[PDB]
Amino acid sequence: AYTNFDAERDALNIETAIKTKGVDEVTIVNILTNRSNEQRQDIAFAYQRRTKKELASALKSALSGHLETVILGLLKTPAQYDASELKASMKGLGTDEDSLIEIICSRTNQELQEINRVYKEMYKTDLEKDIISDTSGDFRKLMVALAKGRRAEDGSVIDYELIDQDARDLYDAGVKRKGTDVPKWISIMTERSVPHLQKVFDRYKSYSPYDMLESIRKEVKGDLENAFLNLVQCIQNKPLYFADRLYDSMKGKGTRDKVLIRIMVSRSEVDMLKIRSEFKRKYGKSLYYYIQQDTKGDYQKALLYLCGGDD
Ligand SMILES: [Ca+2]
Ligand SMILES: [Ca+2]
Ligand SMILES: [Ca+2]
Ligand SMILES: [Ca+2]
Ligand SMILES: [Ca+2]
Repeated sequence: AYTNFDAERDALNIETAIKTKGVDEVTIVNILTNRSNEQRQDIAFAYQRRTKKELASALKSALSGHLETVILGLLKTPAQYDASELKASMKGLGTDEDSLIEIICSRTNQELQEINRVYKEMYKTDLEKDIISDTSGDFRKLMVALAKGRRAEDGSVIDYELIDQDARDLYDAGVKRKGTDVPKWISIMTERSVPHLQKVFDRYKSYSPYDMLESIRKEVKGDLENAFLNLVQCIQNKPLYFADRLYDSMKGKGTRDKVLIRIMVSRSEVDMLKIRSEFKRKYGKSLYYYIQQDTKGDYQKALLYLCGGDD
């Protein structure tokens, strides 16, 4: 059991590290990446109590580069972190649609409920209004729909008649016809429960010569296509979705650090064991190994601790 004294000792050691000549990043990492998010909140509270300064602010001053990104993201609650990443994806004249998509397509009803609330508290506007302001067309419709966090909950009964009718409707709305009935697609894929849709997408293969992902690639393009492809992966197998995004983030020249960092920070306490298992099964070497090859120094050490172990 983690006590008040534990948080005070951690805060004391972190202050010690920060004020050490040259900054002791190793201690800061060893501690923070090996505490739960709730413990890090306790630690920040104790830190402020002892120094009269905010821990996030002190660490922003003490750290730099990608390490600073990792540690500052770890210091936020899950909902704060997601809300701030959403805010960042909409900042400026452009939109980081990949990041917007990743978060909105993968978060559950309960996660999105908290994100909607916390985003309103942090930025004083509803998440939905910022999404509307940054997006347009069917991509906007889909994002707004998902961000409500009102998907049907997993039922007690498998609705086989509806599984079949939804599969038919997805087919009739897309591959069977000229053009696409995109509102039908949005309705089915946002409203039905996840286990229901897993079965719908399998039944869909009975009607369509192409599976759901290939059908999306044939029917739609741009941000809308990107969004549906991410959504369907999240529904089918979310740990594998994140394993693939991690792989993509490191596979080539350099690193998409913003994605690597966000996934390691946000999934470390959620489903990191399943992500690792899917990753190792598909890629043959561990997530740990890929992080090792792509990153270096204290930053690498922090990501490896968030990974939690080799496979
Ligand atoms: Ca140093
Ligand atoms: Ca800094
Ligand atoms: Ca923008
Ligand atoms: Ca079509
Ligand atoms: Ca690389």
